[PDB]
Amino acid sequence: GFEGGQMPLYRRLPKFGFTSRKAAITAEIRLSDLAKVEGGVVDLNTLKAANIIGIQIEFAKVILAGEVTTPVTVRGLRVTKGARAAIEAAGGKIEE
Amino acid sequence: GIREKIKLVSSAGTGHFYTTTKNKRTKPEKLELKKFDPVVRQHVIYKEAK
Amino acid sequence: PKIKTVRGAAKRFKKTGKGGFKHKHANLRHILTKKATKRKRHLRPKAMVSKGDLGLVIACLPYA
Amino acid sequence: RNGRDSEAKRLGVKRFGGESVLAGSIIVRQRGTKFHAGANVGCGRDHTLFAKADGKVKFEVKGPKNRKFISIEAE
RNA sequence: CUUUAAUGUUUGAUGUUCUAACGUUGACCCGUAAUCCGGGUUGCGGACAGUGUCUGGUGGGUAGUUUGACUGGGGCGGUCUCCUCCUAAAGAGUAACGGAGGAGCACGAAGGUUGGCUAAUCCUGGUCGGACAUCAGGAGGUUAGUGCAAUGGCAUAAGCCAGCUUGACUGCGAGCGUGACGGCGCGAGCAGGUGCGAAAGCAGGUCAUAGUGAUCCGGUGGUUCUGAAUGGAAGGGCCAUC
RNA sequence: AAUUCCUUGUCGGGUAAGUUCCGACCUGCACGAAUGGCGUAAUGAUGGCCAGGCUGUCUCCACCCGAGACUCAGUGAAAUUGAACUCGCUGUGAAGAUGCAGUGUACCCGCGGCAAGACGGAAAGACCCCGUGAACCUUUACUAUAGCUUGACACUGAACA
RNA sequence: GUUUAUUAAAAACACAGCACUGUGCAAACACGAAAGUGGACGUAUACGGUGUGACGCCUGCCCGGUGCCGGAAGGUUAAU
RNA sequence: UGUAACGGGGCUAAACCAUGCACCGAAGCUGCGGCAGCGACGCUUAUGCGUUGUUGGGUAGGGGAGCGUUCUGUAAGCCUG
RNA sequence: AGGACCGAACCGACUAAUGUUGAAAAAUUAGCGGAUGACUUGUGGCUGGGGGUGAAAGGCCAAUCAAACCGGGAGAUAGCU
RNA sequence: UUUUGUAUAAUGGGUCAGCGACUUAUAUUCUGUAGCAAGGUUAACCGAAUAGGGGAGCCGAAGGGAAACCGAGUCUUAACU
RNA sequence: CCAUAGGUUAAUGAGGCGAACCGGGGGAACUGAAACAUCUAAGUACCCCGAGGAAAAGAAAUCAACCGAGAUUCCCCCAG
Repeated sequence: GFEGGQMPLYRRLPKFGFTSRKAAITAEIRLSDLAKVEGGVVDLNTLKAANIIGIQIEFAKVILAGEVTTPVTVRGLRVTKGARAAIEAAGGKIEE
Repeated sequence: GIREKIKLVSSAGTGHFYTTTKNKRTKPEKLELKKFDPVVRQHVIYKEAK
Repeated sequence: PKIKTVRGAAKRFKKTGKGGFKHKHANLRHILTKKATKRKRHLRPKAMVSKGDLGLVIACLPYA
Repeated sequence: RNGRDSEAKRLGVKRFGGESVLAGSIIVRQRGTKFHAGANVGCGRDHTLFAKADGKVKFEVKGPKNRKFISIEAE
């Protein structure tokens, strides 16, 4: 990033934002998993135990990203709208 | 040049201000303009020629 | 070694969904009462880094 | 005592006759109203003439002063 | 409570006096057959001087450095950003220490709209009144005017006068122009709220093109968006802005 | 005038003839009183000018004596060097030709000698410019700092007004 | 007399002499983180610094600038 | 410095002008032979040819394909008094 | 008597010529200055690198001096050749 | 070799012979190729030790937003043709 | 004056060398920032003291986070 002496692009443009601290401990669970949890019950542990979120993770969310089949009981995780419909449509149960 | 910068503050409870420039010397009177307040969403009187 | 990020570039560009980089527009920090509101309103949303400059940005940001 | 000039402003006719335009397209960026606005053409604040409807650019000469209008034929 | 009077008491300030800390490159004694040093006696000075940390001043004594580019070699002079015309070869662009000029603002009306109006100059007549101040008539045609250069515009006036006003709005924006980029410009239309007009409509500043300065750092107002155990807060972000 | 640009100022002395020299004038571009002014006997491997003597300095060189130079015997370097079968002129040409073009001249090879050319040899031009090079030097450049200096606290107390 | 050893011996440096200024002795000043040492086993007729440079006749005016010396009233002024 | 302003000899045409027909003239074009690249195309299909068209000056530079050297495995093999 | 005079040793170095791949990384030859003094010399000692020493030239400090030599940082850096 | 341009009278080289200059490590990106594939892969280490364990982790399958948050959507905005 | 300082003798120990590693006391600059001063280089080079076969550190006035872990040291992640 040296343009001759002209003020470089990364230094003539302003800086924005901040880093959250909390987005580093949120996660994002698909529906392709949660057939992988060994139990048919989904909490933060039961996902950590299945090597699927990570140990530092405190918050998780159950995004519609494809094809849940078995009846799964989701516990204590936020679930999106479309994926609430997809978990409840394929048997399933969501309590919080 | 000589022409200063002022804040037209809103007469409603908001902090919203327009900003502009006034010749302080020739027009020492305050400047009242019924401008638009987007927090109230209504045309309110604005005051404060700084 | 491991490649160091040009650190003040990470504060200014952010990666998008298809590899492009977004950035905040210049010219909207101070001297502002002289500018039309049409300028300022068109400088608030964030913008993509153009074709010319992606080389530089990718060089400065090798992990993002 | 000399040695200065401004930057060239890139005026002139951007879309010529018969050239198909979208709405919003600038036709003649110019300085006074050398070319006047005709049918489906607007005149901007700096006398920029822009296509207000889609179609084809039509340069004409109208009126008692022989002014040079720019219409747009609906197309 | 205000204001004062005596006593006791509680503390600071200043000056004189004192011996007890420290100084002694005064004398004598001892370690010691030694002009160092230490110890002892004594004299003088004495809370000073001196040294430590903190702090203002001075400080080429010393150190680290800086001291632009263009340039018909360099220096000297001039220039460096922006606007207008010409060069510029009838699209755009186009250079030279080529030829000429300007800007670094102004304006709450000189902006918006509605209604109206039309200049310069010359001739003739007419109190003071004059080559030229007002009046009336004629010729004339925009040779005028346009807040400030020049060019292009302007009568449907973009020029001139009056009424009401704040659209010199807020969020957006199909589409374009223009730049290597940063950026800059034009924009019908959509939503909210407004002004003028009977209405069609017009209004997101000014006839247009100059009137300017990235980022960082930081200041002020708003918004729990964040807020390192937790509740706040500090700080940060975002919006406005200096 | 160690100072005077104009300037070889002007006048005078010396000379046949004197931009220098001596004396004077003063219109001192731009002397001047301890960064001393003006005089000054003696001194000076000091600067400038004049004269006597003396002379090969010179007119203008000549001869001689020695040491090399030259020849023979012995020993035996050096810088330089892309390769060479290494001429003149006129022109062309990266613009000053042994090598190109045209032409002229020239059997092959040495020895003594001269130095016009080989943009000859020696030394990555010392001048000039450039480098966001260096070094030392300066200062009322910038920033520091040693030193000097100021006050507070410490070491550091009493007894009376 | 001295000087550029190795292109400059000079009008330059030095000098006796003059002046200004500092210095009261544990002197100023210098070398030294300090101790100490030189100044000097000296004491203002001495010592240090600076300029001028035998001798003769002399050394004129300017204190606004920069420095130095002196003053303490007022303004501004650090740590605390 | 030497003719020294046609390259030279030399030319009164071997100069100039006009017309015309010849011929010379290059690594240009053609003929014959060979090699290589990129297309197209019927097979061959993992590619070669009856083909076929066309291309092949090259600096900075980019792309493709190779030769040699020394060392390790194949190699207690294979050459070698 | 004398930083007195002339002049050898002794100290120096003013001029010229030679030398300049030297006899010599500063000399030789012919003249030249001082030569009882601020002289000269032997032996030992002391002062050291932003430091010494300097009758001052930026001179001298081991043929090196506008900052010695050796070793190290160190393959400094070199938009230049 | 450097150049707009060198027989150049611009640079370099007396000649020969030997040595003499794009490397190595670790990250990141793209191309080729190989394995596996909505999955790929382990590092340190244990070690019958180039095996096998070791999935801690990294990369990918989900984005938008400064962030909370939302999520095949999201941000802007009171709301978006 | 008592006594301390001092003196004499005896016993035990030390002293010096050594390549790297280790702890501590001091501590640059070239360089990079396309100049340079904050910054970098870098607590590196170097100097000095000390010790051992290793040294150092070390047994929570430590994290964590309303769950828990349990001294120090080293390696791979975390994570450029």
